Amino acid sequence: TNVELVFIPSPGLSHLVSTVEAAKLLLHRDHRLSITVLITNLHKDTKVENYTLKTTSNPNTSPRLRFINLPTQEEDSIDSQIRQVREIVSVLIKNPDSKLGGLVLDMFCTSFIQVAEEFAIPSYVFFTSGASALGLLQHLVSLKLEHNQDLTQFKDSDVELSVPCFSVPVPAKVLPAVMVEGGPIEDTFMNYFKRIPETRGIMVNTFYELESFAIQSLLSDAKAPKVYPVGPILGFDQTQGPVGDDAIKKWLDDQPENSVVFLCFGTMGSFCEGQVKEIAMALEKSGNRFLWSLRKPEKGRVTEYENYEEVLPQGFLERTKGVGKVMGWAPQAAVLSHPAVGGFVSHCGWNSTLESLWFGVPMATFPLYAEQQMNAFLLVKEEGMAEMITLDYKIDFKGEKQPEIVGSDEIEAAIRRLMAEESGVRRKVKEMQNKARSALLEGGSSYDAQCLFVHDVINNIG
Repeated sequence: TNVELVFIPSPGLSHLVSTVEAAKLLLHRDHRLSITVLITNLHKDTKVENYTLKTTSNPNTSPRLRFINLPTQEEDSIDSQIRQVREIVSVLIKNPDSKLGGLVLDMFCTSFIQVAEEFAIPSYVFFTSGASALGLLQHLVSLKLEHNQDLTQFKDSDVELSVPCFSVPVPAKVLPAVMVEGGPIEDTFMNYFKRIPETRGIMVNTFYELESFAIQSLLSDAKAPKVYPVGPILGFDQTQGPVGDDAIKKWLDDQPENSVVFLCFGTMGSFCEGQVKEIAMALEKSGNRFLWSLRKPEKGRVTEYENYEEVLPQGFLERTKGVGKVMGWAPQAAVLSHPAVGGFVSHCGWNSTLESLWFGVPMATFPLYAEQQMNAFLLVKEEGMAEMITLDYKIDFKGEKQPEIVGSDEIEAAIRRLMAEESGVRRKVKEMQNKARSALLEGGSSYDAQCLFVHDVINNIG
């Protein structure tokens, strides 16, 4: 009666956490389900081993969740992983005590669809960005494979694409860079995403109310697999809240509700120095209270303070001393959960988008890479739930000097609109916050999508 589902996440703690948190929710929906997660180098990364031991030692998480290590072999290619995944699947399938429900693959692990076919088990995808991203990528793939479109024609173009999962035309300049740059990079991502429509179903880390038009579009394509919006899946205990910082919380406690603008871009130092200067000037002109997570600049000075001074306007740190703080790493989810935080200047990565939404904090969009430009366009132009600093900003690597720097006047104006006490954007975020929390409760859309997914997995095995 037991049905076992094998998950294969892509490497990286972020994708692993979102995969395991998703697995935990699925296990709640049917006692017959068990989940096995195949991990790459379990006993090589501490944060991974600690997390997996934390999960399996806690009986608040069921004994129907387990991990199996994929050790990097002395000769390690994809075929080595293919062979190594083949061997584990053959072992699991020999077990008469449980039925193998299939493989659930990350969007970057779709090559393992061949292994599922070989062992005659269904394949599925856990897509960790949103439905609009999923639909846009399938559209670009169909353009290339079914209509002989040269995707490089869209790079920096002014045309607007008619994309079925967006109700408004999509500017070519918000397309993910990897899909319009040609060469090996286009090949790589075409091979990832063209197999997604060949699985038996796609879990998406979104909720129906956020992206209803895209999901209706995706569900209407009789040639595409069923999609299951099972999110928001967040990297913390969504019933208890995230773990924070005492020092930050103490400072935030001293600020009025919704008065602080949080600026965080992963603390990677992605911006060039001239862009940092413009953000700093905009913060000062705005007069707003702020918390700015900024990677320490490597300017060759002795002290950390001096290194920040090298890239900020002269005297910036002294003049803003009483209204804001420039710091390094910050616990993002915990900061957004604080009632003093009223706005979020963000690169619009999907996890950051869901976390801000979850805590009802509106964003101003400063996308940088991957699908962040599209996420910004979704939030600003399709949903009307964010302020725009820029939609099409793009960096190719950390710190790359940009030919078009966003000026302080444009940033200032966006921050003033963001922090205005009454705004349609703010109201729409609050309405979306309630829907995000309701989606995961019994009777919620995402709760039901999780039940339907487990139900379909059990029945698809026959």
